[PDB]
Amino acid sequence: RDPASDQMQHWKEQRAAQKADVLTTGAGNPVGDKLNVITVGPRGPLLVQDVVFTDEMAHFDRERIPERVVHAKGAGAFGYFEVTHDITKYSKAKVFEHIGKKTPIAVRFSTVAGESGSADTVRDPRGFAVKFYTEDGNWDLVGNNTPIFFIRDPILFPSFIHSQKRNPQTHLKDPDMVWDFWSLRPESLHQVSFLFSDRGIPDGHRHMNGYGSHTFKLVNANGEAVYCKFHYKTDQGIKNLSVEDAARLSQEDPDYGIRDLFNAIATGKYPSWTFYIQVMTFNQAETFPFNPFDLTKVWPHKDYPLIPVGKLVLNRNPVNYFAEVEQIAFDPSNMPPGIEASPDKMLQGRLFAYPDTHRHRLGPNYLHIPVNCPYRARVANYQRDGPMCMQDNQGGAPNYYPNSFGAPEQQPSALEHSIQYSGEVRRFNTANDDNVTQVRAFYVNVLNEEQRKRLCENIAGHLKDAQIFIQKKAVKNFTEVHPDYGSHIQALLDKYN
Amino acid sequence: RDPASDQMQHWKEQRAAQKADVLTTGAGNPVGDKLNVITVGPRGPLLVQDVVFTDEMAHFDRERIPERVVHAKGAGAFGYFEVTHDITKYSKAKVFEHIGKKTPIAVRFSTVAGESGSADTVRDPRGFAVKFYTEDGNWDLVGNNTPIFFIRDPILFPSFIHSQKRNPQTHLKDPDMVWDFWSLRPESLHQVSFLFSDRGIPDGHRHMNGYGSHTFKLVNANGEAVYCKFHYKTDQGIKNLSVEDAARLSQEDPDYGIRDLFNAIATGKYPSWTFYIQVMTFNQAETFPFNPFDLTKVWPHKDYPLIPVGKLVLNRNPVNYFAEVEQIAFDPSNMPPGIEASPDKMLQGRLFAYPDTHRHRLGPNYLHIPVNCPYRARVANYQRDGPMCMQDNQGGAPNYYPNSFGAPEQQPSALEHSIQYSGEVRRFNTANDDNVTQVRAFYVNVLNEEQRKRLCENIAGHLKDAQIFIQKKAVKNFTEVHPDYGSHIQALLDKYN
Amino acid sequence: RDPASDQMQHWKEQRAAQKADVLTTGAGNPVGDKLNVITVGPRGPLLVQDVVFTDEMAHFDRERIPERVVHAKGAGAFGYFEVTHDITKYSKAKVFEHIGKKTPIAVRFSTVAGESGSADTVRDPRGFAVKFYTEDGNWDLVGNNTPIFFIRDPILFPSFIHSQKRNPQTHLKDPDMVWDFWSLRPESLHQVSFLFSDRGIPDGHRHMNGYGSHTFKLVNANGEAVYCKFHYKTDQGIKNLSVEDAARLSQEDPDYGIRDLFNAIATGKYPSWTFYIQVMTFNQAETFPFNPFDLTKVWPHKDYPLIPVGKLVLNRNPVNYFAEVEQIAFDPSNMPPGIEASPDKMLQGRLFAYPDTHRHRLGPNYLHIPVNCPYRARVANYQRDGPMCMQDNQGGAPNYYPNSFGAPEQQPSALEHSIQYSGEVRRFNTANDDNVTQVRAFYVNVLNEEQRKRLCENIAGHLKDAQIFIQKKAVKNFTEVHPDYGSHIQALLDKYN
Amino acid sequence: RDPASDQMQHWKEQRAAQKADVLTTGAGNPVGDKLNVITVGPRGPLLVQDVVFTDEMAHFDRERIPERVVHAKGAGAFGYFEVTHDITKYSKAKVFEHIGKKTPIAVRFSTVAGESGSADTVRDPRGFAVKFYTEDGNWDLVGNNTPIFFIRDPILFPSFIHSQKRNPQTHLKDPDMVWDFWSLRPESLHQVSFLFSDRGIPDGHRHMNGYGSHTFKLVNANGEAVYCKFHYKTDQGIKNLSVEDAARLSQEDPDYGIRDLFNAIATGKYPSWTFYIQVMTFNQAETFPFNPFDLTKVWPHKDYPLIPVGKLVLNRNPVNYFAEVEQIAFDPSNMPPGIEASPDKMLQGRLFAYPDTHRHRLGPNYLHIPVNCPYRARVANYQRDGPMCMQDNQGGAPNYYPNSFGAPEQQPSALEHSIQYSGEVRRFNTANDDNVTQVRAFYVNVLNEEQRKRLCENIAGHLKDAQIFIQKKAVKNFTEVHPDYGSHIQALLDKYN
Ligand code: HEM
Ligand SMILES: [C-]#N
Ligand SMILES: [C-]#N
Ligand SMILES: [C-]#N
Ligand SMILES: [C-]#N
Repeated sequence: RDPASDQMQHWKEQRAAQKADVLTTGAGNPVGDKLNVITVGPRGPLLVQDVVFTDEMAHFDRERIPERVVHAKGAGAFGYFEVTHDITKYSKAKVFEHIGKKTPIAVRFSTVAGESGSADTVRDPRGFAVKFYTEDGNWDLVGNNTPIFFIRDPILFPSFIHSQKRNPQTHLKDPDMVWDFWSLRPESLHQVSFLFSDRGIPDGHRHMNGYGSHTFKLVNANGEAVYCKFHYKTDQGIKNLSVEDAARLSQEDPDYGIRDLFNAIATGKYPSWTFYIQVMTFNQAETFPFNPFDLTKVWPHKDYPLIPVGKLVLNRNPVNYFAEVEQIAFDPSNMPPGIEASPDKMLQGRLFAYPDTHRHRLGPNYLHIPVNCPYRARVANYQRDGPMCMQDNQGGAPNYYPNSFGAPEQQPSALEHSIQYSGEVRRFNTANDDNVTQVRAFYVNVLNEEQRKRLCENIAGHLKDAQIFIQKKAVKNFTEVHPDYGSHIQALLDKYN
Repeated sequence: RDPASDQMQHWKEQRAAQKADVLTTGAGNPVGDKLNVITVGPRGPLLVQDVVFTDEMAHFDRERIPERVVHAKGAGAFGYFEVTHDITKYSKAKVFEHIGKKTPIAVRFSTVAGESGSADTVRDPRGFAVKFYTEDGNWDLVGNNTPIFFIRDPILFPSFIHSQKRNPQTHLKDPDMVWDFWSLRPESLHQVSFLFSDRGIPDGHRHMNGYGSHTFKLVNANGEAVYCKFHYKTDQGIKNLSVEDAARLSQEDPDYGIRDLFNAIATGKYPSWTFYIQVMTFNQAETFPFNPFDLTKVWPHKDYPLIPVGKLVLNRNPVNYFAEVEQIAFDPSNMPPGIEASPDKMLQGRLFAYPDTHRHRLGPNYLHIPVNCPYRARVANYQRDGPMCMQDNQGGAPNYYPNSFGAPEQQPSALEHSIQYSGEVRRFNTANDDNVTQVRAFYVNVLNEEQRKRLCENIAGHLKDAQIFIQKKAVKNFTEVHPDYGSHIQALLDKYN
Repeated sequence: RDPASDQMQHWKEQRAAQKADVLTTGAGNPVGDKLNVITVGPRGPLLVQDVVFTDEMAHFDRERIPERVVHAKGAGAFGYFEVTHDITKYSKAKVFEHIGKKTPIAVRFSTVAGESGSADTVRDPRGFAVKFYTEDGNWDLVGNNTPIFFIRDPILFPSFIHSQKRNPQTHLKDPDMVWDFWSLRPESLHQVSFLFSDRGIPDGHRHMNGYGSHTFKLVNANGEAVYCKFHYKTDQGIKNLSVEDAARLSQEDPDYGIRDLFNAIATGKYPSWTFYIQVMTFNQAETFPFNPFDLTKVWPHKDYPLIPVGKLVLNRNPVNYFAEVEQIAFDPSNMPPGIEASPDKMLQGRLFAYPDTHRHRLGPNYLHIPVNCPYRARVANYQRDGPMCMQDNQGGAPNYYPNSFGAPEQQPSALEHSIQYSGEVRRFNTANDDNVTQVRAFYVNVLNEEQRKRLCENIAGHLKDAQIFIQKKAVKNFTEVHPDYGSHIQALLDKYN
Repeated sequence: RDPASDQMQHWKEQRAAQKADVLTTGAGNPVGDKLNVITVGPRGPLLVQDVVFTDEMAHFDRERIPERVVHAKGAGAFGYFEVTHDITKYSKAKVFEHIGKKTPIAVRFSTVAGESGSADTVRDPRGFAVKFYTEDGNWDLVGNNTPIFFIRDPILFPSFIHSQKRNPQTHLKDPDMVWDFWSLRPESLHQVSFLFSDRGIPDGHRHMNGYGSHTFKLVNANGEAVYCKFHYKTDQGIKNLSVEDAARLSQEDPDYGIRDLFNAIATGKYPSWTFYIQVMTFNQAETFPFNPFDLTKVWPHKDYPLIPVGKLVLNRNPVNYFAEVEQIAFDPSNMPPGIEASPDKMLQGRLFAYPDTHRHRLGPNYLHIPVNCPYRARVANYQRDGPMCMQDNQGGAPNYYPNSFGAPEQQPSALEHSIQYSGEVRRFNTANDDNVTQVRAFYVNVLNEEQRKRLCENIAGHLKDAQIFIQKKAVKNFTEVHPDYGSHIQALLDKYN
């Protein structure tokens, strides 16, 4: 059958004509019989001296680690990134230093709300995280299949996520939670419109785009800086699943995305993406009609054309999912010299969040895990110990900086870019920033009559289950975007009710 | 709508005019604005001094804990156990001390192989664990919806579960794994047959029975003991779901069981099970045709009649699923005086696995979690400290035993019952015990022509995706149970191929 | 004997009449014999059935939790804080609202470098953390027995602590590490001088002062803010131990401080401190001869007189040390309305560090631990789940903000004080800020001749073990503080060598 | 000076020619300035953008792991084991296959009661754990500097340890707890006599002996078995410290043992031990005057002569203490083919506790830690996943046993030795086995008058602080050993009181 199915068969064949290895305990002690336990008499009790049993059972009892708080359901692959164009004028990052340069990458695709045993083919954003193992350390471009997001302030994220998951008492999905939050926070209108459009359910991972979403900052050798947006378009072309097909598949194969990806790579059909960037000078950001750092807004291509950079290619499957995919950790704060963060509140928050959640999910020394190790760089610092320290722990090197004993030294050229900001240090309300303009353009221009029909149907089909006062609020927001938008949805709601 | 859907609504209503509480941090400090972060200027960077943000974010980052290694997907409810008959001549356990006595209980139903985000209506045995909060500590009767199991030795459990879960490399369900194991371990025939019958997909948790499965031991007031089986028949009657219906619902409502149960209880339709026990004297155990402790065998009702004991009633929904259901922990080892283990190898292994995995999943002091607390009993011992020690840690009471300072004392009446055992201390092979006899009785008499047909197309439907050599090995086992069994399955496989 | 020694006797006596409790397992099951394990025959192997054994052993195996990264060895006590003067013109904090108002407090004293099994009477600063359980949440004033510190930038803290602890290879205290860091980092000159003076080794915890050290911000009801310093003078008078005595006691009774404190409280000698604050207006913060936020500087009493506020009284010993002292956690970030942080880089780093380390050392829900619970406030928010969720997890309350269902609301009045900061966002070097002026005043104006002699003797006695080149740089720094300071030390160094 | 002190200087010198390494974050990103944090202006608050700070600070915050519940304070070293004599007639273990065969070993010496920052030179037994990295996996001989122990049943261990540690309320050493336990459990007399003798405080780890203590079982190539005791005498000779000197050193240098070992190895003075065994046939096991599996009994050399086997040599110091020593784990259950446990109840309990405590202290995958990995063996089994899985996690190999795909197979020649038993599975009382005979031989025949005098002074010196009723009971037991033993002690107690 397919490569995925033949996993064990192929493993067996690669062993060809050779006796199996000796079965041992965790401590390497050979096992004489791992099929029966030690008892006193054929029908007597179990003995504690049956260490083979305890050793195995105890490990079995510890196999699970907390799933990701979000994006728990996913798939992974490996490959490389190749520079096809010269953008050193914008960024001095080693990853882009010269055309033709190849850097190893690790990627993980995923949904968002569903837990580990949920279906792939469901409406939801799609995680598209890329780990670049550069000479200047790891660069994690933790993106999604959408250029924007539901909210513009990180302090609402925990709440947004809660509204998207299970009811605290019933443990069931709750449309009142979903829509009460969205209707109360109309800034989500942009991404909500994108979510309920055709692209809400990509036909697998290979048929969707990737985006850094946030506005990032690039710094060149001269210490000059510009802002940018990262884009990685699918070379396999955009392709989506119909509501009917997605539902059928969620039932027939909940792991459609995993299977698809594995089999494609296994058969030589390596998926690739064309990497681009949008650039905006500091002067332009000052004149941009919206907040250039507002995650609910996009940079119009007409005004900010896509500048080609390279290719993203996935040509290697994982050998052990848990070890290579479940344990992989992407930190947006993982940016090498030449790439920095912008003042986007959402990104700013993610700077803290990811490393934090990883220390809990994987452990303090989660960077020691092979797949997370920045193996194309030499990690040298004054960090020591911590649980599960699986390396030399930097031997006997002086553990304090500064020191007169030859220990690692800071590298001045790697110093960050400095800007002067003005205004008081407080909480600035962004609830009232433009929440409808770009959405209108999306509804009218980016979509056609046919697409606007499905959009409204998808939305009404879910919103119909929220209480009436919530439907009204939601529709009020939609109407604000465009009369036809709100009225079409209400018309459908009317029939459901 | 249904009560489940109206969870938030009712909660709101249950707070009439009552003013909303003040939103505070974890440390209880009031929050002035939890809707915007602190930045330097309207479009400046995030500040560390915004502890409101990190306080909330850090917790969000740590919401997840490892799901159960098995039976991860489930539902929970509470109620009580009431004694209707007098079995004090068999067991002195306080929970049975007198007719009419009620003991608070906690229950959790679940599937087995699927992770946290999987569907309820899938072919899989069903967990049915009952926790009795007695005065002699908690009594955990961790049962299933079947009186038997797939294997008879605990050292094969980890391997079995592995074969039921995802392929190590692809992270996909693997039929070669499932059938290679079962075909290699024919003792599984009995429970496999039950699994692939109509009983494999119950119509929710209320329409299935519960069993302790294992043979346990009861001790009366005179010190005499007998072996027993626990049974709890559904008073709502046995009802199953068809393969089509189950498949449909798995997509329409992956949380069918949680919903059904919550709603039944929320509408006053409290589900109940009649509690029975089977009794086998030590003498009868000598003559029983098979190993009375072999978990793949049942005690024929004809020879061992069900003795009514009481009722299990579920009249209360959990208020917070995570705290009351996700965190609940059942240990088969939790048995009060009057109820003891039997030499069943599988039960013996479970005496270790449960609290062991619990110390990992929940933590060292998992018994401190409210839902796991033996609240109807006074916990007094010499155990101290441990992570997250939420209690007075037993104050300044002497922490060693024995002691001359009045600390807790062991009670002679709590001494366990002794059984004489003799023979060699070694691993006795049980792979060759009877694997077909009882199975044949089920295929031939418990099932009719119509059911046998479904059983075979259910098996063949899954087995067909396994390699031919595995198919043949499987059919041979079935042929040994009954020529018709094997030949009917082979016939369906042939057309599938 | 002393009350501490008679702990068990008094406990035994408090139960005079009373029959001893039943010894149970963790789940509350009575134990018949907890003095003998279950074996097959008198000289047979141990059986897994012995859950009594396993249950207890498993908990003993998990008694230990990581000690504090710094300040590991300590002592705790409880009492109250009583307002004696009116400072509402400076702060609106409820803890200060009315003269005579009492607020329960928890306190923990400690050394810094030594691990849990180290001696109390050693040269090292002393921790003096105070937890105020207020109606506006807990307020943690995590101070030391000194008004200043060794460094003025938090990013150097880990290295500093490293240099103060064990050598990474030898696990031995390393004077080369100690002095290389200090000589390379002359900001330490001020605190080093305090450290090696007579107050380096207080005669117990009751004879030392307490300081908030950092500059903090106070806000009154009108929104006006001022900077401040917190001081808590010992009412028992300052009393130190001679180098000779401290050494003898470190051997005779490593737990001198714990014992002293316990007996003092046990015998009615309740220690108290007089609470004061120094105030500096934003206007005065401009003219100050030094950086008012530099932790290596103090505010001269002449220019900023101590203003009396209240009393700190300790009148209750811990009932269980582990539960109330080892598990206690103080977070400088725990500040209620009316009390805020200043731009002191050091304080700013601690804002993150404490809660971070607590989630590791204790666990994600450490605030659930009784002693850490802000029990005089109603914790109401949108944070849920996490390991060891010991409270009702806020039941079924809507878990997302904002919401239309009545869940907790933010109270605007608690908003923080906003200030306009000017300058570029970058790393500003502060290594060269005045490192001697105040140090010289201390040497010349605060101490007398015999005190200067001891200071030098103490410094030289420890410095003499560092390499000559380190001794030179160290002496060069002291000489810059005052020519007679450096020469005196050099003279002593000369003979020890 | 000494090698230990010159640790850093030597490290620097080794790096003679070489630019220092580039200072990086955990992710391997070069750091431009790790001496100043990012703030808004020279006197502004800290920014979240400073991931350099958070990265380092967060790891510092997690440096600590739980100390060993017992034997927390210790020292480690490495070397080898060389077989000098042929004992293959008794055991088939590969570690003994031929004369001259060397196996790498890892050793850790330690005290027992004291925590991490406690002193080395104090009365307490000494841990002498030896890890042998054999081809048949790791063999852990977790010994002590004594052939016997305080108790004979593992269920009293938690309590014993509790009495030896700190009072639960005061957190102080409690002689009432110490002696109440010992006086109530007279079986401790034998080891208490050893502990309070001159060997109670050995001069460093090199001048003490080591013993496996328990009775173990050896099996040869043709399944014949005999019982044995492991002995390893110091080739540096027995050397102890006087009470006065031990007290002084505990103040002058708490890390005395650590320093002694390091410098000794650093200067080429490699400490060695001569390894022997005592052999008792199954028939002699019947004739032995006492229970040969009683931990409080020794095998008289006259009847069971020491049989030379090999040498233990420590020639390598740790490079990183935390990594090689603090994280090292010894499990008595780690026994390769040829060496097995005996029915010694204490040993049977240790079979469980150790792997168990390690899963808590280090982590589920603690065997993956370099110093714990059985590197001279091919670990092949069916164990997968778990926190911090730092290897290939065995790749895509079939994860279930049995299978038809060439995965690891059990090896029939590695089956344990089977013995016949007969008796009730119950708790047999051993509290009344002989508790004085061998102790008398020690007091009378082994010690001379000086030593008995010192022994009594040592006991009384500590015992005098317990309550008289405890003193009397303790003396009664000593009197049961010998009239002179009790009278001499009583005479001293009279004086102290
Ligand atoms: C920027 C530098 C600092 C950092 C990063 C820092 C970090 C820490 C950490 C991580 C702990 C252990 C906390 C626990 O596990 O409970 C600790 C404890 C402590 N620190 Fe700091 N600290 C710093 C500066 C100071 C200063 C300047 C003071 C006093 C004003 C101070 C006083 C204390 C005290 C008293 C404790 C012990 C609390 C207890 O008894 O539980 N620290 N510190
Ligand atoms: C992130 N989701
Ligand atoms: C159990 N499963
Ligand atoms: C804090 N030290
Ligand atoms: C063992 N200690």
